[PDB]
Amino acid sequence: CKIKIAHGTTTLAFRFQGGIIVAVDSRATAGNWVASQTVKAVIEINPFLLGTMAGGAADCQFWETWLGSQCRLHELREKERISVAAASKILSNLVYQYKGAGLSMGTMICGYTRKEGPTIYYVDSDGTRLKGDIFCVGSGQTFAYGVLDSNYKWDLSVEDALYLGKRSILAAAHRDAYSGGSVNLYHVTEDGWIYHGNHDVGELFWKVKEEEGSFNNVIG
Amino acid sequence: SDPSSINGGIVVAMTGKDCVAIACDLRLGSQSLGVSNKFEKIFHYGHVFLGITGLATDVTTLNEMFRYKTNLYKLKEERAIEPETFTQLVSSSLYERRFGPYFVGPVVAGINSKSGKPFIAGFDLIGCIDEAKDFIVSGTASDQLFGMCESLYEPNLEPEDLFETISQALLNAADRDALSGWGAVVYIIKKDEVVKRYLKMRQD
Amino acid sequence: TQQPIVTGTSVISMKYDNGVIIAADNLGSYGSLLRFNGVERLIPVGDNTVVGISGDISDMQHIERLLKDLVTENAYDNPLADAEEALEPSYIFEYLATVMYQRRSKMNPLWNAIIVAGVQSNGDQFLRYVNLLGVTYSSPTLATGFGAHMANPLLRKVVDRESDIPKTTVQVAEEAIVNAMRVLYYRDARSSRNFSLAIIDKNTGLTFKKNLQVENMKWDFAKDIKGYGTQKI
Amino acid sequence: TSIMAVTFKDGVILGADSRTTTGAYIANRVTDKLTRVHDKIWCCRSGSAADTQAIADIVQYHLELYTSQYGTPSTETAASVFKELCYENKDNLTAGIIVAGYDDKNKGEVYTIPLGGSVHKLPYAIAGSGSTFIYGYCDKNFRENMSKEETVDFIKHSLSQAIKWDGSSGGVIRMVVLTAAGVERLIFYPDEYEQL
Amino acid sequence: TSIMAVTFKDGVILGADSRTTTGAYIANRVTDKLTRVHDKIWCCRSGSAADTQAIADIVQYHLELYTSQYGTPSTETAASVFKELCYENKDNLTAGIIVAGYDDKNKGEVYTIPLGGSVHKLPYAIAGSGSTFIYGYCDKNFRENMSKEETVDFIKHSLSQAIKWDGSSGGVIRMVVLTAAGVERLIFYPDEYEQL
Amino acid sequence: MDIILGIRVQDSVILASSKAVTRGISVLKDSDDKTRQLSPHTLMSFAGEAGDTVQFAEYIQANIQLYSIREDYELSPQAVSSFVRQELAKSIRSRRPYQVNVLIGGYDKKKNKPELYQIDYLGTKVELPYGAHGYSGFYTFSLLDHHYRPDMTTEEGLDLLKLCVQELEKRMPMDFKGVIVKIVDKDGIRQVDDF
Amino acid sequence: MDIILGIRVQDSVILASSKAVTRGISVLKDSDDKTRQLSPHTLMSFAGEAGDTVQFAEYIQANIQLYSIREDYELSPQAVSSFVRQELAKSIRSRRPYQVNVLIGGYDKKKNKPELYQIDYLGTKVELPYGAHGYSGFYTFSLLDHHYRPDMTTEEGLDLLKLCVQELEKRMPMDFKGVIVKIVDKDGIRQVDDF
Amino acid sequence: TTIVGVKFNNGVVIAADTRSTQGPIVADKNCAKLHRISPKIWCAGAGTAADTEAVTQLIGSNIELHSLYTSREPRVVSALQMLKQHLFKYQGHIGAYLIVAGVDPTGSHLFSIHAHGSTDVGYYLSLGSGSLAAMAVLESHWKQDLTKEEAIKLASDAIQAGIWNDLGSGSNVDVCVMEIGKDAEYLRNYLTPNVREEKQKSYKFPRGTTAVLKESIVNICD
Amino acid sequence: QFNPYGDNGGTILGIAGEDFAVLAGDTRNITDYSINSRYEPKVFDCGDNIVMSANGFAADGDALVKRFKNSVKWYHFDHNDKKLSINSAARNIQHLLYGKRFFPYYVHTIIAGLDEDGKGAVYSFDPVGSYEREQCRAGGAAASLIMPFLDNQVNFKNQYEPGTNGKVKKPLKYLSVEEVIKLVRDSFTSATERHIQVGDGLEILIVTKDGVRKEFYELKRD
Ligand SMILES: *[C@@](C)(CO)[C@](*)(O)[C@H](CC(C)C)NC(=O)[C@H](Cc1ccccc1)NC(=O)[C@H](CC(C)C)NC(=O)[C@H](CCc1ccccc1)NC(=O)CN1CCOCC1
Ligand SMILES: *[C@@](C)(CO)[C@](*)(O)[C@H](CC(C)C)NC(=O)[C@H](Cc1ccccc1)NC(=O)[C@H](CC(C)C)NC(=O)[C@H](CCc1ccccc1)NC(=O)CN1CCOCC1
Ligand SMILES: *[C@@](C)(CO)[C@](*)(O)[C@H](CC(C)C)NC(=O)[C@H](Cc1ccccc1)NC(=O)[C@H](CC(C)C)NC(=O)[C@H](CCc1ccccc1)NC(=O)CN1CCOCC1
Ligand SMILES: [Cl-]
Ligand SMILES: [Cl-]
Ligand SMILES: [Mg+2]
Ligand SMILES: [Mg+2]
Ligand SMILES: [Mg+2]
Repeated sequence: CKIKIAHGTTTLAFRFQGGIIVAVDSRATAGNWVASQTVKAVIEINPFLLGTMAGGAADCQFWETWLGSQCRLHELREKERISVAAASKILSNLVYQYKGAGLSMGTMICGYTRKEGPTIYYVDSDGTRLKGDIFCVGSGQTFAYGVLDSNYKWDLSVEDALYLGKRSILAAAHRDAYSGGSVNLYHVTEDGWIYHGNHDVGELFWKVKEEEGSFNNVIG
Repeated sequence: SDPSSINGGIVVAMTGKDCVAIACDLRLGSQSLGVSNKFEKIFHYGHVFLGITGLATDVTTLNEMFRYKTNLYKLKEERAIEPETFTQLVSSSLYERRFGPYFVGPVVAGINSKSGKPFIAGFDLIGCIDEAKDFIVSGTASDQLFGMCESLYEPNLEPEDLFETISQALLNAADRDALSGWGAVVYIIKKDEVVKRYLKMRQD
Repeated sequence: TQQPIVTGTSVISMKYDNGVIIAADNLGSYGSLLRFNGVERLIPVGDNTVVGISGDISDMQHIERLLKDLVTENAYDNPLADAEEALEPSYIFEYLATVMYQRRSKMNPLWNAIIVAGVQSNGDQFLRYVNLLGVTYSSPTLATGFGAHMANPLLRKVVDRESDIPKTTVQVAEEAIVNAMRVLYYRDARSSRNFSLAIIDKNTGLTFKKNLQVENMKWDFAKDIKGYGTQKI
Repeated sequence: TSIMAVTFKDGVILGADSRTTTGAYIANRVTDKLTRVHDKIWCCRSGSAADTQAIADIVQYHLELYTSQYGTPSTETAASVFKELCYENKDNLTAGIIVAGYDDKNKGEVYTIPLGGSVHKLPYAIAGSGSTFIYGYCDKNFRENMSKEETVDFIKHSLSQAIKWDGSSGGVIRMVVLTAAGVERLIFYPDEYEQL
Repeated sequence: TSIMAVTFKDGVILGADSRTTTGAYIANRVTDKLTRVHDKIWCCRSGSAADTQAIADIVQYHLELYTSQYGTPSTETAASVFKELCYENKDNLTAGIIVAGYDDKNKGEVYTIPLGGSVHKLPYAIAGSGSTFIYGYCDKNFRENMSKEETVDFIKHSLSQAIKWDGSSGGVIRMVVLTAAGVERLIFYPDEYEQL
Repeated sequence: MDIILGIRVQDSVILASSKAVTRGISVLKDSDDKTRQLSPHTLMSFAGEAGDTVQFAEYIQANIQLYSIREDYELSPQAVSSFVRQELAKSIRSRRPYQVNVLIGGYDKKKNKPELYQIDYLGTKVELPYGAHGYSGFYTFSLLDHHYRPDMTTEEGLDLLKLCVQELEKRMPMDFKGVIVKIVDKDGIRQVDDF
Repeated sequence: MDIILGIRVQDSVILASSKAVTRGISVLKDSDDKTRQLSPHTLMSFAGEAGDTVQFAEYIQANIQLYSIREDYELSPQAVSSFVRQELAKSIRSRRPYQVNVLIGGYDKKKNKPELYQIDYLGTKVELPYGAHGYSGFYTFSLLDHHYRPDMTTEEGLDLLKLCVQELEKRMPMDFKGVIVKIVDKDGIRQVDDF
Repeated sequence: TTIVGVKFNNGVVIAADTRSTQGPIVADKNCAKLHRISPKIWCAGAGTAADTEAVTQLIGSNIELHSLYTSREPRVVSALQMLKQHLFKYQGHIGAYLIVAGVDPTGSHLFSIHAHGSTDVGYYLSLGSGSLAAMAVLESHWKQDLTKEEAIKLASDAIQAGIWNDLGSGSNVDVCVMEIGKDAEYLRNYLTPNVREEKQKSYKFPRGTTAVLKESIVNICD
Repeated sequence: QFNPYGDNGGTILGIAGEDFAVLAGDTRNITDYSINSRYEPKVFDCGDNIVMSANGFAADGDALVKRFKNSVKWYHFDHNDKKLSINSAARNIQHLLYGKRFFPYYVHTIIAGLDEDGKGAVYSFDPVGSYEREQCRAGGAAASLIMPFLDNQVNFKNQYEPGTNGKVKKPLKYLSVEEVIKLVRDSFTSATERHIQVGDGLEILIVTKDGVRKEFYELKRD
């Protein structure tokens, strides 16, 4: 009965020796209808801050671009880049005012500052705000957790970490019906975030299958 | 809790010049969870091909049921059942469960061995026959398949050309449906040879 | 949130070469009870517009008062109130369309379907529909309620597209409207035989016809119909 | 529906409108709601068209079988068969039926059978949605032992008012006259009865 | 309730039964449903007793204040005040009111105001649960420019039938006569009107 | 009843099944064996509605054991799985269906191949290299997609299985009190006592 | 949010609070500290509806810290608990109430006595020797009825607390990923790192 | 659906559109809604597509056995009676809305049957979603003493009204004429006013466009 | 209970070229199974070389377009007649839609035009304001039919180079205005065949640096 609005993206971000990896898929769905495969689920708030999007597309897209405006106003007023904690808490305090109204958001505020170092904050629409090293959020979060947790170590290299993030999204993209399209990679260091490309699952799956020898469930 | 969209899947059938094609995806899931990528939805009894979408337990049950019935048919009739006759058998059997139906969307495809005429047909869950010259579609991406077939299809396609059309119709329809895809199979059917091709498609 | 109490049924209308015709029966139904029989559901605004209203009559009477007040308000500090700055059909419609949508947005709708028929200052025919949801549309023929289902098919046989409008005379157009009103009397359970009809022509102006009746009806064949199947007597 | 049956000096007359509705759409404007269950035992049907037809078909069957074994059935007997069906299947039926018949011994008789399946023998009976609007009129204007022409006028005027006020009633006014003389069908068109 | 107002040669007469019910219990058998909002502007109340009283009290207040500033109000004006209350508060009101008044210029006038809050000016009006049973009777028997005695008989016979068939109507038949002569109250008891 | 897993490797099928039995806010038992031996080379694990699970499992066990005695022959895992599926396929349109999901791990002695069948309460059968029922699959499937190879040994399969249980113990909300692991191969069925 | 316990002994109050944060079928975090320091000698643990818990705890923390600065004085645990109760007592008749249950463990420096207050989301305050919120109480209360003595030491209290956690880990359906234990005494608030 | 029936001088004609829907989607652009119960008794069907086909075939089958049993040509009232009693028994759950027409030794007949089992008699009838569009045309143009050619024209015009104005109906017009003393003529696709225009472009793909993983010859023989 | 929403059907389609962009939409307006109008335009020139359509519930669609047109007007007043760029218009529309997040405009919005480099641009919105630039987008009732065809023909999805063993993809290239209109016309004729709420007429608005041109084509009226 009610209208179907865009929902989605599966996102992960984990902390490690060389900073923070952030990986997301690009699929938006309206029920079983695949609405888009080219959604930007990462918001580039500033050269040192990222925000991941999961749940309601509009809710996430609207309030995280709004969050970016509030972070800009902070550095104008305070002559200093906003802390990840403060940035996340602006968003968490905002959604808490709308608690019960029906906002649907699962976000992760990832970034680096001098005082904090690399920091990840999980923030969702029912007001939960958690600092942590590893988080997977979205409809395919469990599939991402399965691969990520079983292969995660703090002492991963930048190259291996980037791949594990990419591989974890791919795993979820494969199994979760409401995840897919393409993988967007980011690497956050002391110098800021670095974009590591858009990776279409259409080519990436077969490339990973052949090279890695995994995905033996699938007809080669 | 909608039986026809728990497992997911699609089937499409087309006619060509002295040939028919029937194709299906390979996904079997439980709502969002993809479970199997080897679940074929096309079966055949002699030269008559049957594709079935919908609730997977009923897909399996009906295959077993029609194998049962076509085997007894052949023993008593001393000949293979024809597509026109089989179509009627499917309709009878589905309507027998009118008020407790199999949650399926079957599709018959084949060439009549006597006349040589290409034949396709579709059904709703309670057995209503939908005959067509051009194409039949079924499954969770039926809307998508209708749009693809209606634009891509032209009459009297050669087997080699028909393969490209039906494959492109299935693939691009499946890629716009969450519960369909995970592989695909295409049957090209000529008068006395049948080629089966597995398509390469995106696995998300 | 409303429920309509006293209701008016179909309003039908169409364009012709020089203007527009609109019609609506004189009934105020109270559910199945045909309670009020002297109800005028076509309301002229000036000498160039007629608003036909179906649905809730209490809300219709409110809309009457708004239109009446609109004419008064337009005349204020307006030397050209009966000339260049007179109320156009397009002005009157847009006002109602604004109100209807504002009211639906407040979840307190005017439970009506409205058809504003008229002729603009430049001679152009105006015919546009609006309802309780604020939904608007225009067409060579427009009808509400049962009229939409039964009248439109008959009227579209006369004017099927834009190019058929110049080819349709006022005689041919009125004949189709009167016929449509008969068909509605045959088949609409909340309709009456008595109705009003209005013609707005760019040349002859506004002609308002009251107390019309459906006539030339076919009922004779009924005598031959016996039982519901087998019965011969 | 608007239906009625009226006993008079020479027998009984059944009367009905001809409107069948689906919501506000008139599915049939020339319906025949007066139906034969036996030579001189008829009924007026109100409520569900499907139910009343199914019932009337069964009653006709029962009375035909009764006639083959025991000769002509009484009007009371016919009403009892209607009752038995309506009462025992009250949960699944929407049927307001008036049974009217002419015996030579008992003359004109009218039995009305409302939704519950109860039986009520009356001098005259009214039923259907449009009957509500003519309780006052019919009670004031009914007299026993009327003539044929008086009863026809009484039914015509009554159903005219029922039709005028009830949206669920309309079309033609059908009537069926049941006397010793035989069976006579009458019809009256809008142009006549509307301007009464 | 059964209520009605009828215009005639010399003015207008309002009529009503006296029954007030809570379900099937008669809370008051001698109710006065004919109420004064101005010297020669009265109303018949049907629907909720609480709503109709609250409304009539407000209208009386408005017309009293109108009279202090602008002199005697018209019957149309009174009806418009009733309408304004009924229409604007349609969601929270159950009130079917008939407004009837006597001007010297306009003579007898009757405005009926159903649930929606619409206004309908009529020669005569009927309302309340028991009015359904007398649409047929009143339509056939009403004439314009009747005499006082004829109108009293028309109202008495009509409400007698309404009371007879409607369980929600009964008791005495109250009437109020509005003419140039003044205001006259009439009452009629069961022993008289029942056997009409 | 909650977690049941299955992994088919080169020469065996390995079934893992949680030990917890929970009713309300109490873990009534932490050593429950959620499986029955249908035949010497066929094992069925089960999970679902309380009561239905064991009642169904034993009913199937009785039928397969009856067949074995009658014919003096062991039914193939494929044959047993088809029988089980048909019973569930009947059940789903009954007055009160069996709300039971099963995994059937067996070793076909004629083909000399291990076979794992996943059947849900609707009667939806699939042969798989690895399978799971319930919420378990939402973690284990993607994990196995990555780490599973078709030519693995039984020992490699058990390490692969340990990797699944660890992930479940980390991310699952409920305490399922570990798992009982059983191996099905050419030599029959045996239980891993230390897991 | 699920398990929060509290035990008042001779010279201290001990609060234990589960570490798990679970949303859906995923344990998002296993190291969550479900408490806030209201003042140097007053600690509040909390559990309930997601978001509400932390929002409420920090709101109370801000108010008590504001009071401390204004008066240059620490409010007594009894005073803090009464303030907290009144805030919840207001909340329950609001448009959207705080669905938060708290334990307030404090050491009164004027009386030289430890104090434990249990307050539910309705604003139902009780001073207790031992307290718990949620399903935890259905096990721990009867256990403490048996093993608790009023003259116990802090070390005896921690062993008594270990006995509660073990019982919960054995019989609770959900994995709550252990507890963070904190002690409140005359010397203030400190955390037990190895539990 | 839109379906109609019109009586004329020496018989009866029925007609129907050829659209079959599945929600808002047109499933069949040219389905046959005219059903043969017996050689000279035909049936137009609206409603649940499986039900109209199933109920018409079942009664048609029993009518044939009855015709052979009695050594008589079947009557329309027999089909009418058998259909209504069947439908009534199922309390409307069999969603078949039928216009039954034909010629028999008694004469020419036209009836309609609704899902709940109520039958109606008439000279002109219309059922289905586009019955109001059709009935509007019938009420405007029908008269007593129609010829064969006039009745076909009126019937097809009533179907066209449904085709154009009702979204539930479309595509082509099927007609069946049942005249007394003659064989019934079934006019499949009597009108085809909805021909698809030439496409702007051919979408014939270059051979090899589709990526393939495996090929294999399928064995259909024994 | 009163339901403030309704479904007026129809479908819309936006394609972007190298130096142009088209926004097409059928002219049919419906409620339930009735046709309200065969020509009711829902693709509008909003000024500053921005074309817009808000398909779904027409009352909400009209309200939105009306408000955006007004937003363009006030943008000129408040910022010295500055041209509203397509990207700026998109963001503004997001705020219009999200402004009613808790009582949404039941519409799928698409806008088209040229970006600030002169290249073709299409933006699409969900009902509550989430938006995204794309080369291609279908919206409305028949979006599910048309969209996969566009993936195949505009973005060459699932098409590989013949003979390359499905290894080399068909290379992406811009389409000519002639080739795009061919795809639009075929997309709508196909959608008209299989969707009951689509038909009557097709109106295309093409946007180049020169301005906003219009083209109209007949569609099947059944
Ligand atoms: C007057 C009209 C009122 O009493 C008369 O009594 C006549 C009697 C004559 C016709 C025998 N009654 C009707 O016309 C009768 C009114 C009615 C309606 C519903 C229930 C009971 C009585 N009309 C019908 O029976 C029509 C006849 C068909 C259209 C030819 N049938 C329906 O309305 C069917 C019947 C459903 C039903 C309900 C309960 C018991 C038995 C049958 N209803 C529908 O098809 C529903 N329709 C679906 C689409 O949306 C509108 C409603
Ligand atoms: C005839 C009777 C109906 O048309 C008249 O219209 C009169 C009007 C006169 C009195 C002016 N109407 C009534 O007598 C009226 C009937 C009625 C009932 C409910 C809604 C509308 C009309 N009766 C009343 O208003 C009584 C008068 C009291 C006993 C003095 N009031 C009630 O019956 C109250 C009404 C509450 C209410 C409901 C909806 C809208 C407004 C008010 N109801 C009860 O007390 C419920 N009762 C509790 C005990 O169990 C039985 C039900
Ligand atoms: C006009 C066109 C519309 O009324 C005509 O009346 C035609 C009649 C002709 C075709 C005989 N009506 C239909 O085409 C009819 C409309 C309809 C639909 C649904 C219920 C009642 C009436 N269409 C159908 O019957 C289609 C036939 C298809 C094209 C083969 N059937 C369906 O849509 C089935 C309905 C099955 C059904 C079950 C229980 C009660 C009634 C009907 N629906 C589906 O198949 C949808 N669904 C898809 C996934 O698989 C499960 C079912
Ligand atoms: Cl009937
Ligand atoms: Cl009172
Ligand atoms: Mg996927
Ligand atoms: Mg009484
Ligand atoms: Mg149409």
